[PDB]
Amino acid sequence: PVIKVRENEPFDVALRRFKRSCEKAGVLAEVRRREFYEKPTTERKRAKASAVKRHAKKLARENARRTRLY
Amino acid sequence: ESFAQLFEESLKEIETRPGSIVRGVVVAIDKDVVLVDAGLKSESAIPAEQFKNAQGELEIQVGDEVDVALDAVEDGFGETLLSREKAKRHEAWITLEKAYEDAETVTGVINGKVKGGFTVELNGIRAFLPGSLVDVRPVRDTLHLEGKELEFKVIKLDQKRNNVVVSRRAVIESEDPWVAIAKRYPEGTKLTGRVTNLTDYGCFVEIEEGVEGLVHVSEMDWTNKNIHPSKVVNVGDVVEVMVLDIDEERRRISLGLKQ
Amino acid sequence: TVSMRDMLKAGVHFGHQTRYWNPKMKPFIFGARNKVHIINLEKTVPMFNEALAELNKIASRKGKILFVGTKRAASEAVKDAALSCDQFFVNHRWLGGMLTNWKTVRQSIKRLKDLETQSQDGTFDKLTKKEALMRTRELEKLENSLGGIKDMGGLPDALFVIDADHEHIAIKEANNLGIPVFAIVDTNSDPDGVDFVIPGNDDAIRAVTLYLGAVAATVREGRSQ
Amino acid sequence: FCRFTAEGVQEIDYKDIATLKNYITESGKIVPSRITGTRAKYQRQLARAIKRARYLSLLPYTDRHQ
Amino acid sequence: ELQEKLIAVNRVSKTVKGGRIFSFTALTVVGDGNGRVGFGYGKAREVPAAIQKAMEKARRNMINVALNNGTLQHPVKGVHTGSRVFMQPASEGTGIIAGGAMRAVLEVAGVHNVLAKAYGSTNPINVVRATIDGLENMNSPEMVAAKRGKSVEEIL
Amino acid sequence: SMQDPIADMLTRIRNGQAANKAAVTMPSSKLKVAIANVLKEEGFIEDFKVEGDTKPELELTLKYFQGKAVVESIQRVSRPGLRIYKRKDELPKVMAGLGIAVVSTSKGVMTDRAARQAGLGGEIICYVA
Amino acid sequence: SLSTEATAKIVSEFGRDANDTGSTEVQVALLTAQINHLQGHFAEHKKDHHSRRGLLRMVSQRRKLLDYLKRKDVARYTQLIERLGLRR
RNA sequence: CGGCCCCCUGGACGAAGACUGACGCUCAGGUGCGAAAGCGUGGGGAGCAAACAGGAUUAGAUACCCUGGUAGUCCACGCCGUAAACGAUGUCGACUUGGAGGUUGUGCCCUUGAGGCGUGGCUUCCGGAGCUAACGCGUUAAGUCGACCGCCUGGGGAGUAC
Repeated sequence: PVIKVRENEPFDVALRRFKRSCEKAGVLAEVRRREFYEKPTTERKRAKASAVKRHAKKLARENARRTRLY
Repeated sequence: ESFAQLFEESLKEIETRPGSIVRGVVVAIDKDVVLVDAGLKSESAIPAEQFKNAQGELEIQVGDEVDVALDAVEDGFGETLLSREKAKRHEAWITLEKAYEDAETVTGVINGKVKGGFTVELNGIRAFLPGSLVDVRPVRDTLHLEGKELEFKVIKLDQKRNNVVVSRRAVIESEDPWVAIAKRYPEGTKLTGRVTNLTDYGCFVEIEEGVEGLVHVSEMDWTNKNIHPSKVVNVGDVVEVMVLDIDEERRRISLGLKQ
Repeated sequence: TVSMRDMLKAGVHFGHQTRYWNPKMKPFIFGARNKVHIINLEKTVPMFNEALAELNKIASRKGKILFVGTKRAASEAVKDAALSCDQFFVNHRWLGGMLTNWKTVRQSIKRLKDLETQSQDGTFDKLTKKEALMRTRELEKLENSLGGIKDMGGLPDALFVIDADHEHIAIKEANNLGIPVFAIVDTNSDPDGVDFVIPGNDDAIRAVTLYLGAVAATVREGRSQ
Repeated sequence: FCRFTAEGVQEIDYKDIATLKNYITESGKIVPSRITGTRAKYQRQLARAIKRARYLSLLPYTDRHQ
Repeated sequence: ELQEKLIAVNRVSKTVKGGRIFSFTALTVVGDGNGRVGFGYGKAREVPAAIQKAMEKARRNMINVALNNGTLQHPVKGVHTGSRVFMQPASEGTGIIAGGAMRAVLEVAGVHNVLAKAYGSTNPINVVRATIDGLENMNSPEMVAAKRGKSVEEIL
Repeated sequence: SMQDPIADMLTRIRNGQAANKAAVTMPSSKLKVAIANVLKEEGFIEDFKVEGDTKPELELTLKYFQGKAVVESIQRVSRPGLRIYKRKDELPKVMAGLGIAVVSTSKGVMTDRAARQAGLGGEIICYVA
Repeated sequence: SLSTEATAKIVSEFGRDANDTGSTEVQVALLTAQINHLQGHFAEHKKDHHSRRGLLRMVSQRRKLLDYLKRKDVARYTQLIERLGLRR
C-alpha cells in the first residue's frame, strides 16, 4: 500500500486514500488470520461452513422473497 | 395438424428477441403501471416513466404500439425488459445514419461538460460527449445564449461504452475494458450511467462498456447512514456519476454521487 | 366451440419458463421457444371442449358451479364471469377449509348476511361512530371474502379453477369431498388432483378472460336446457 | 467475461508482461477470478505465468520488497 | 346396520408450564359386515368425547373390500410403519384367527374366516392401518380378469 | 457385472409399470423372448417386439387398466445364486391362482397351470400377479 | 509410459496382421515390456508406491491374459512364454 | 497431495476408427498401501511445543491465561498398523420423473459477440415417485432388482481377561 501525496492534495484526503488502499490489500485481515495457528481441519470447516451459509443466503432467501410479507 | 407445427415456425418467423418489432398493444393503463402484450407468455409490468415524453405527461392511450425488449425470461412471473431501451437502438440507427452522408443533422444543444465534453441531448434523452466534440474550434458555448440551438456534428464516440461528443454551432463547418483504463480516470471525470441493481449497500451504476461501479451508500446524498439507496435515487436511471477512484487490477471502480 | 385461432390470439399457447415446469405436464407441452414452454393446442382444445360439455351437463341438472381465481389480475374478470351466468365465485383469497369446513363457514356467511340486512333493509342508523365504523369494516371484510358464495346454500356440484398450483388448497378440498374440478393448468402446475385438466396460460389476462367466457356461455346454455 | 476465451489463446505467456500486469494487484498479488471474470482453466495458467515472471524478476513478488 | 368397535383408548400427555395436561386417544373401527370398513382415530380431554370423535371419523372415509363369501380372495400382505401383517383366506368354520386390533377390523369388515399373523410392531393404530391396506389392495377374480383382458374361466 | 438377465428384464418391467412408461426396451435373449410371449398370452402386457440382427432389442409394450398398472407384482424365484426346481405336484399357485408362475419345463417355458396340465414340473422362473 | 514407436514394434512382431494390436499375445507382450521398463525405475525409486500400484495392476492383467490363453490354446501360450521368457 | 523449474513415473477422460472375442464380477485365507502420535539408528533444529519451570487466576488450579521451554514436529532408512481412517452408507452391473450450478473434454452452427443447439466424464445443492422409526435419501438412492463378500443378535462386565 505505497502512496505518495499529490501536489496541492489535502492531508485528510490522502489519509482516506491510504485507508482505502489498505482495505483493498486486506492487510489487517491477513494479520488477524496469522495471529494464531488454525488447524487444517478448522480452516477446512470454516471454509465449507461459510460456503454453506452463503448458499443458504442466496437460494432459500430468494425463495422466501417470492412471497409477500404482508 | 402440421398446421400447428407450420404455425409455430410461422410465429417464430414473425417475432424476434430484442425490442425491435413494435407489437405490444397497450391494453390497460393505470398510474403508475402500463402494460402491453407483444405476443409473449405474459404481459409486461411497464413503468409509466419509460412512457412520458420530455415534459412529464403520458403520450400513448389504449391500442398504441411500442416494442420493449427481451432475452431475459421469467423472474418468477412476468415478461420483459423495458421498451425505453428499444428507443436507444433507434437513436443508434440515427447516429449510424451519419456514416452514409458523413453528417447526421438534428439539433444539439450543449451547455456544459460534466467530464470534459459538453452534454448533448437528442429528443427525450441527453448524452455526454468528450470535451472537444461540443465546439468545432475553440469557440466555447459559455458565451453563447444558454442552452442554444444548433444540431450536433459528431466529434468523438467511444463505440463500445456509449459516450458521444457532438459539434454545436458553426453550420458552415463540414481484457477489453481493463488494459487501457485511463480514459475516464484522472481524478473526477463525470459520467452519465444507468443504475442496475441496488444491493442495500450500493446502487451499481455501470455503463462504460463492460465495467462495474458502486456509489455504495456513504455519498449518494448529503446524509450518511439512514439513507437506504432505493428511497433516494431510482431503479434503472441515468445519473450524475464520476469515478473518484479506479483500481484497474481488482476491477473496482468506486464512483460517487455526492458531487 | 372455442376455436384454435382465437386461443392463439389470446396467448393460450404460451406457458412458463422451462426451469419452472412440472414434468407431469410433459404430455401437454409441444416445444420450447426462446427458453419458454409452449403448450400443445392440438391436445388442449379437445380437452377444453370436453370440459365445457361436462360443465354444460352439470348445469342442466341444476348444478352449482364455483369459480375460483385469486391471482388479483383476473379477480375482476372471474367475478364478472360468475355473475353473467348467476353462479358463485371466490375472487379473493380462498379461506382454508371453505368447503371441507363448510358448517363453520356457513355461520360466517349467515353473519355477513345479517350485517348486510342491518346496513340496508333496517334503515335505523343512529349508531355509535366507532362501533358503526367497526361494523362497516367487518361487512367489507365479509363481502370481500364470501361475497360470491353467500347464496350458495350448501356445497357446489363442480369447481372451476383458473390456476391449479395457486389454488391447490381449493383443489385438495374438492378432492377430499369428491367435487368435480375443472382447472386451467399451466406448465408449472400439477394436474394430478384435477379431474378435467385444461392445459393453458393461467397468467395472461386475455387468455383467462377467454377461458372464463366460454365456460360462462356453456353454463348459461345448460341452464336454458 | 473472459479475455482469453475471446482472444482464443492456446497458452498464456509469462514473457507477455503487459498482459500479466492487468491481472496483478498494485501490491503485486494475483487478482481473483471473481473480479477479473477469467475462466477457471485460463486463470490457473495465468497464475503460473505470473509466478514464472516473478522468478525471472519480470514481475515483482510485492510492492514493498527491494 | 353398521357395527363399530373401539379397539383401544390411550392416555397421552402434553407438558406445560404448570405441569402435565392429559388427554385421551380413541381408536375405533366401523363396518357394515360386508366389504365396507373404516377406522377412526379421535382425541379429546375426556374419553367418551374422544371415542365419539373417533367414531365420527370412521364413519366418513370408509373403504370397500372384495370378499369371496365369508373369507378373503387370496393371501395378502399389508404393511404400515412398524406393523407388517399377513392374512390368509381360510375354510368356513375356522373363524378369525388373528390378534388384537387386527381381529377387530376383520370382524367389522365381515370376514368370518381368516388366518392372520401380525409380524413386526403390534401398535394398534399402525396394525389396523396395515390390515386396512392389505384388505384394500386385495383384488377379486373378476377385477383381475378385467385388468388382464380375459374371462373368469380363463383365470379359474 | 450383469449376472441375471431375466431378473433384470423383470426389474425393468416393474419400473416401467411404476413410472407409467408405455413401452420398455432391453437387449433380447431367447429365454427372455419366451417369457415375454408367455406374459402376453396371460395378458399382463399388450405386445412384444424384437428388432435387430446383430444385437436385437426386445421391446415390450406395457398395459394399464383404469390408470394403474396391470403387473401388480413380478418377482424372480429361481436366481443364479440359488436355483428353484419344482416337481409337478410341488408347483405353486400365485395369488391363489389369480396370478401366474412362469416355469421352464422340458416342453418349453410355460405358466404353472399349463405345466400342471401337461404333467411336468421344472425351474420356476418368476411369479407375476 | 511405453514410447509409441516401441509399442508399434511390439505389435508388429507378435501380432499376426500387424494392424491387429488387440491380440492377446500382443497385449501380453506390451504389458511385459512395460513391466521390464518399470523395473529399472522402481530399483531407483523404492518409495514410489502410487506408481508401483499401476505396475502391479499391469502384472495382474498380464497374468489374467496368460491364464485366458492357457485354457483357450495351449501351444500358443507356450510359444508366447518361450518368446517373452515368462517362468509361468 | 498446494511456490517455481527439470528428470523418472502411475492413473483418468474425450475423439473417432481398427483389433481381441466373455478374456468378466466378487473374494474367506494371503499380499500390499495405510493420518497423527509413537519407536529404532544416523543427521538436522528457525518457528511451534507434550513434559518441565516460574508468574497469575482460584477455596484449591498438578488446568484454562502469561513468560520461558525439552522430546517431537523436519530429512534419510527401518518398524508401528491404528483414528469420528466418516458419506458413521462394501464392491460390480442394470433400470426408474425434474431443476439450478461447478469443472473438464468434444461434434455441429453465420463464433455475424462474451454466444446457439447438442453429446460424453467427474462433481455441489434442491426436490418428485418410491423408500424410511422418523430425521431424511432421492439417477452420485437410503428407490426398483441381481452377483459376491464383510458384519450384527439386550445393556453393562468388555473390545477386557486367558
